[PDB]
Order: sequence, then structure tokens, then C-alpha cells
Amino acid sequence: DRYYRTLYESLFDPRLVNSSKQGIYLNLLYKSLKQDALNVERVEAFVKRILQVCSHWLNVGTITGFFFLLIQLAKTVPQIKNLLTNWEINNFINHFHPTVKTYANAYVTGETEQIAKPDLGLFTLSHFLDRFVYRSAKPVNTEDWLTKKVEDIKPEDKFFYQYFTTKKTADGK
Amino acid sequence: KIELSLKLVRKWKKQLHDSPSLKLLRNIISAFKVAVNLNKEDYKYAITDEKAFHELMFMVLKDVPQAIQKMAPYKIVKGARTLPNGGNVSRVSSIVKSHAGSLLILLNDITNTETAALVLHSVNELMPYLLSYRRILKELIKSIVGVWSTTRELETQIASFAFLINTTKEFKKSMLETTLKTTYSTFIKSCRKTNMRSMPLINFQKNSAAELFGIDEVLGYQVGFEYIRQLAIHLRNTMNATTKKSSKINSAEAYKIVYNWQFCHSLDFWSRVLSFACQPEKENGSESPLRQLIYPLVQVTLGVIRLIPTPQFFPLRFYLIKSLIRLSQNSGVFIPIYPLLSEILTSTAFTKAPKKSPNLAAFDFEHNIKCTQAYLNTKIYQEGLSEQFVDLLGDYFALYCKNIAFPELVTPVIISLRRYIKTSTNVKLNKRLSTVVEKLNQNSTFIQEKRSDVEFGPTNKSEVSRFLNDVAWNKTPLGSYVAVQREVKEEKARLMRESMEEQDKERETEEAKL
Amino acid sequence: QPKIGYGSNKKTKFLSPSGHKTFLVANVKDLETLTMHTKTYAAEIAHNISAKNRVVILARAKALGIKVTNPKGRLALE
RNA sequence: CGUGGAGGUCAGUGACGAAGCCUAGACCGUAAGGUCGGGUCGAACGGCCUCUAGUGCAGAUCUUGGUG
RNA sequence: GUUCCUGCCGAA
RNA sequence: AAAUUGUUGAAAGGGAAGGGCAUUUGAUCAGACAUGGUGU
Ligand SMILES: [Mg+2]
Ligand SMILES: [Mg+2]
Ligand SMILES: [Mg+2]
Ligand SMILES: [Mg+2]
Ligand SMILES: [Mg+2]
Repeated sequence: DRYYRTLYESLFDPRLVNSSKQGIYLNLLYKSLKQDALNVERVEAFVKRILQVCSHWLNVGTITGFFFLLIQLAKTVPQIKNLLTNWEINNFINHFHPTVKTYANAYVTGETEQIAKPDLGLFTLSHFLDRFVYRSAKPVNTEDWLTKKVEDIKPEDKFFYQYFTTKKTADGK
Repeated sequence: KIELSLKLVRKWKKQLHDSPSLKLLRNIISAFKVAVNLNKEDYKYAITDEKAFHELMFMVLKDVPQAIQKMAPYKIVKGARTLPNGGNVSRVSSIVKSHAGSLLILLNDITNTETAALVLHSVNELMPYLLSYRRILKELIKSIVGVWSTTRELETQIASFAFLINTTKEFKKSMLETTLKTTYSTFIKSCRKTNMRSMPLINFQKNSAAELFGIDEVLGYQVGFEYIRQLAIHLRNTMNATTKKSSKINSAEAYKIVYNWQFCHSLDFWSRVLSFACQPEKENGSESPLRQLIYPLVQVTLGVIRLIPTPQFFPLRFYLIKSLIRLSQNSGVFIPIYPLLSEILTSTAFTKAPKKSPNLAAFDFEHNIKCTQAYLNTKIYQEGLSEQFVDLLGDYFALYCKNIAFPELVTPVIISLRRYIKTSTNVKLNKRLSTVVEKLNQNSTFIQEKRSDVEFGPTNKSEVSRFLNDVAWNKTPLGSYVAVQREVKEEKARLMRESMEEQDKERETEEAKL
Repeated sequence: QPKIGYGSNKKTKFLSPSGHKTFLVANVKDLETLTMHTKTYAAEIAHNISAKNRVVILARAKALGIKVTNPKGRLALE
């Protein structure tokens, strides 16, 4: 009980927002909540507070991580879905990041098959710049976007697709 | 060499109104060319009488287009003014091609509103011939954008931009891919040095160029997405340059490249553009391409805000923060901005007591980007920084003032604020932070009491968007507070302008007696 | 190594690539000294001039038809 | 060429930003440097005629603090 | 110890 | 106040960070004769 009390407390630790080690914290949260499947009220309380904390973060990879965890914790603990029928999720459905929006939509719809486990180091700002400058080299322009299946295209790159299919010309190089 | 006489101009005008011929047009245009090139350079004509010169300018700009139209009457096609096919049109087209850059020189030499209006009107009646050229149509749109960019008279800028709309909306094909480029390039390089004088003018320039991007849903997406990417390149160049050890260009002070007004002007103009295109009414239940650029713009802005968490550039953070708040207000996108604000609440200015108090003037947070090293660690600067910060929190959490999700949007913030309030030493800051805390709790209670009567769950988006549509946003405890605060801010700015304006008036008095 | 043999021709000395000798200008009165020598000389507004004066100098220079070497300086950047 | 001192002078320059400093930017001079642009700076100072002071480095004995 | 830059005249 | 030390955050990289050279692929900017006249 004391451990879960301290975890529920540390979820409101302000320093967590700027912590490099948020991934370890994500894994620890997943393991803890998985191990506590019997206490339905406690795990539901963690889910609510997790969304509370997520609403005020800037790191996308962490937020996608929490959403993926919640999706998976729903499988082990289906009673978590009762909260959606018995409020915060509306904000993440309207999140600026397309990937976060898709993850939230999948969690609400329950459509889990189209989710790969989010990977830290992806969705980070430097990675977005590396895509957006079009010169990664282990490029976005090199791939031909005239013919890519719409659903196949990842949510993160949709805007890229639009520009290329509008630009024609230097679409594929 | 023929000499301009008040007789000769009178005869040329005499026969202009009745039965003109191409010879007369070339003669008039050559005289016009000499007239406009007198200071800046063989010529068949010589100008000696101010009456003859003024009459030539008058008749040219006001009636040579009329005769040109009468000889080669254009026809309106699909809303566009298009010339017909024929030999006579081609001869007249070369004639307008021999008048165009005299109009360009006049455009480059505009100094007042009425001359701008006359030149622009005469240019207006000569589009359908000059659309056939690209040394002229480009320089035309480049020059009037130059006038729209450099004029200090709001009426001249209004005239230039109204011309840009009227000509652009007619044709949309040759010009529109150049108008947008020229305008936003103005916001890159030929940007006006900021000051309390230029703010309304640059605000008009931005609020105007925003409309042009919105006209063409697809083509705007083609343009802005490229130019915003240019910004990202600089953004990526400075981050790498500062971080890496290479002594190529200014590893330590690379902020100069990106922490400039021109760059902030860029990121503000883009937020305005997307906000304009993404408004709910213009959306009209129809997705627009510009919405997909919201994510790139937000990523760039957030990447700029966090690149330096130093007091010297807190004003820069505030401006982009207001821009993001505007974007979220118009589009409804959820921007996380509280993590940034609370992350600055650990600084040495928001936390440590003031060291000096020279009693300098209050800092112009709205119209400046930098602290200037004298306001650092001062009572005035801390008191003004916090004044801005508190109102920014008020705005951001006033966006969701009437939403059902506000309670849980408030809880993590009230807890963290009480943590900071209980540990912060500065008395004035704790008082201001406190006020926001209790009003946040109050609006949380308000929304809770209004939500206890709700039968639909979170999944029903339609009803969730209908919650308290009857209640005005300003009637909520955080609205009713912050709205009043906004007035208490807005009036202040007014009294600044209604003061600074008078200073110049007073200044004018002095040159009257000099 | 610098030396006198490298000296430039007198007819081409002190000439910008535009072909105009640069002359410093502080106010309108000093601008008007270059009224006719527009071919030989081009004006250059001093560093210490305020923005309000620079627009007046530019307007008068355009009226006189004298080339300004550094316009859009402190009214635009670079 | 550059640095100060004084007299005279430009009805000089200045919050619409003076002086100082930086500027792998543009122009000029063979060069010492000069002018402009930008940055920085945030309240006064500069150009010019005269007389008067007055140009950047090297190295040793070692000394002190501080770090092994 | 060296002695801002350029130039000039010049033994033995 | 410099000089110096430590925690936290971002980035790059590899056992050092590191440069110069070549090729490769790209992105992005500037690029007048507004040629004086005549002719149908
Ligand atoms: Mg200077
Ligand atoms: Mg003196
Ligand atoms: Mg210097
Ligand atoms: Mg040279
Ligand atoms: Mg890393």
C-alpha cells in the first residue's frame, strides 16, 4: 500500500515533466498497474491521474507511451473501459500531435491492431526536424508519395504526403 | 529633339480623346519615359515647363489606360479580364510593355497616399497586357509589396493591399504564386525594425498577408509549408551549432541567428495564417489543408521557446506563447503550454528576491523581445515579468473556462502552484499566483456543479461540445476575472498610444518654430 | 606584402564598383552639396543618424536624384 | 594611420537610441586603418582647422593565489 | 630585446 | 565580477570530441538591356 501511495504521489511530482528518464518511469508504471489488477478502484484512480498528468506535458513520446500502456492495461483489466461510459480523453483526441490523436482514438474505439509500441527517440523534436529538413540519411523527399496507401501512411507524416502529392515535380528524388 | 510645350501636350490630349493612333501612344510613352528618367540617366523629347510635365503625368496615368482599353477592349471571362486575339492587341501590348517600368519607377518612388492610389489605378487598368510578361509582373508585385512593406502611412498600406487582393482574386494563376512569396519574404529580410510606432503597421501587414494565404486552400499549403521549413532549417542549424564543439560559426552566441524579431514575426504570422484559415466558420464543417500545418508550426514554436530558458529572452517566450494561445483558440487544438510556464517558474527572476531597484521605466513586454541587460535582476523587471506571466496563465486556462474537462485540467496545476507558492520567497509573486489559484478552484467548483446534472458520458462528443453553449465564456469566474484584467491591460496600451501619439504632435510644434 | 607598386590608378582610385565616390552625409544641408555631382558621387548616411532623420534624407536624396549607398539601413536590416 | 589634452568650428549628432565594445558582413585604401550594415549597449558624444602629449609585442628572476 | 604602416636618401 | 567546481536538461559521437580532403545527394537565395526611334 505504501508503495502505491508513493507512486500516486510521485505522479504529481513537477520535476517528472522535465526528466530524461520518463521511459523507465513509464515501464515501472505499467508493471505496477499490471501487478495490481485485483484492486480495480486503485488502478482506475491511477488511470485518471495518469491522464491528468499527461494533459500538461510537452514530451510527445511519453504521452504516446502512456496511451499505449493504457491500451494494453485495458486488455489485462477490461473494467478500465467502464470509465469511458460511466472526460480528459477529449483533449487528447484534440491534441496537436497527430500520433497522440490516433492513439487516443484507438483507445476510445478499442482498435488496437494498428498500434506499434511507441519508441522513445521517436516523436522527439530533433527527430521531427530531421524529417522536416528532408535530409536524414540514416530522406523524405526520396520516397515517392504519389502512390502510397493512405491508411499505410503513418499519422506523423500525413502533412508531408499532402505537400508532395500537391507539389508533384520534386516529389520523388 | 522635340521640346515639350504646353501646346504639344494639349494637342496630344486633344487627339487622345478622339481617334488615337499607335504613333501617338508611342510618342506619349516616350515623353513619359523621359519625364520619369530625368534624374536617373538619345531621348527624342525634352521637358522644360512644369505645366506641361504635370499635364503629361495627369493625362498619361488617367487616360492612356483609357485609350489603351478603347483600342483593345478586354472581355471578362470567368471573372478574369482577358485580352482577345488579334494583331492590334499585340501592337498595343508592346506599347503597354513600353509603359510598364515607368509605372514601376513611379511605384518605387511613391511617397504619399494619393500618388500611390493614382499609380496603382493606372497600373490596374494595365494588368491584362502585363500578365503576358514576367520581368514586369514580378517586379510589379515585388514593387507594390515593397510599397506595402516600407510605407509608414496606414492608408498607403491599405491601398497597396487592396490592390493586391483586387488584382490577385481576378487572375490567381500568374501572380498568386509570387504574391505570397514576396509578402512572406518581406517578413524574412525586409522586415520593419520593431518599435511602438511600427506595431499597428506590422500588425496590419500580418493580418493582411494572412488573408492572401487563405484564399487558395491548396496553393497556400504549397507555399507556407516550404517557407516554414526554411525556418526549421535555421532552427536545426543553431541547435546543432550550439551543441557541437565545432568552431565554425558562433557556437556560444548562435542565438543571435534565431532569437531575432524577424523570426518571431515569422512564427506569429504563421499562427495568424493558420488561425484565419482554421476558423470554425471558414471551416464550415469542411476540413481545410492548412489545419495539417498546425502540427509543424507548433513543433517549430515549441522548439524555439525551449532553446534558451534564460531571463534575457523571457519576453520572446511570452509572445510565441500568446501566438500559440491564439492558434488553440481559433482551431481548438490542445497546446500544452503550462509545462513551459511552470518550467520557467524555477528561474532566478521568478524565484529569487530582486537585487537592484534603480526605478527605471517599466518594460514594454508587448513590443520588445529582449531585456537589454539593464532590467536584469531588478524590481521593475520581476514585477512586470510576473505581471505578464499571471495574465498568460489566465488566458490559457480561460480557453477551457466552460469545458467539462476543466476540473482535471486544473488539478495538476493547482497542486504544483501551491507547491511553488508555499516554497517561493517573493511576497508579491505569491500574492499574484494565489489569486489565480483560488479562481481556478472556483471555476472548477462551478464546472462541477454544472456537470453534476449531465447524463451523457465522455464518449458522446456531440453533447460534450454542447455543454453550456447558453452560458457566455466571460460569465465564468475565470472569464469574469480575466476579461476585466484584459480591459485593465487593454486600456493601458491605449493610454500608451494616446500618449505616444501626442509626443510626436508636441515634437511637430517644435519644428514649426525652428 | 604591401608596397607602393600595388597602388591603384588615380582615375580609378576611391571608386566603388557602382562607379560613385562615397561621401559622408549628416543632414539635408550636407546632402544638398551633392546636388549636381550625382554621376561622380554617391551619398552615405552616417552611422549616428536617427531613424526619423534618415527617411527625410532619403526623400530629399530621391528628389535630388543622388544615389544613396546605404538605404534601408536602420529602416531594414542587412 | 591610430591614442588622449586644450582653443575654434560644423546654427553637428541623440530614446524614431548618443558614447563604449564585438562583428569570418559590404565598400574604400598598397598598408597602418577608415566608412557603412548588423549585433551588443541605454545616455549623451562625434567630425573638422590649429598647438600639446602619444602607437604593438618578446623574455628572465621569480612572487602570490589555486590545483596535483 | 623588438619598436604602428608606407616611402625616401644612402657609406663600407 | 571573472577564473573554478557540481546537479539537472538538449544534441552529437564514439571510445573519444575532433578536423581537412574528395564524391554524393539535396534545400534555399541573387541573376538588367524597364534598348532610344520608326513602320502596318
Ligand atoms: Mg556602427
Ligand atoms: Mg575638441
Ligand atoms: Mg573596430
Ligand atoms: Mg582592395
Ligand atoms: Mg540521447
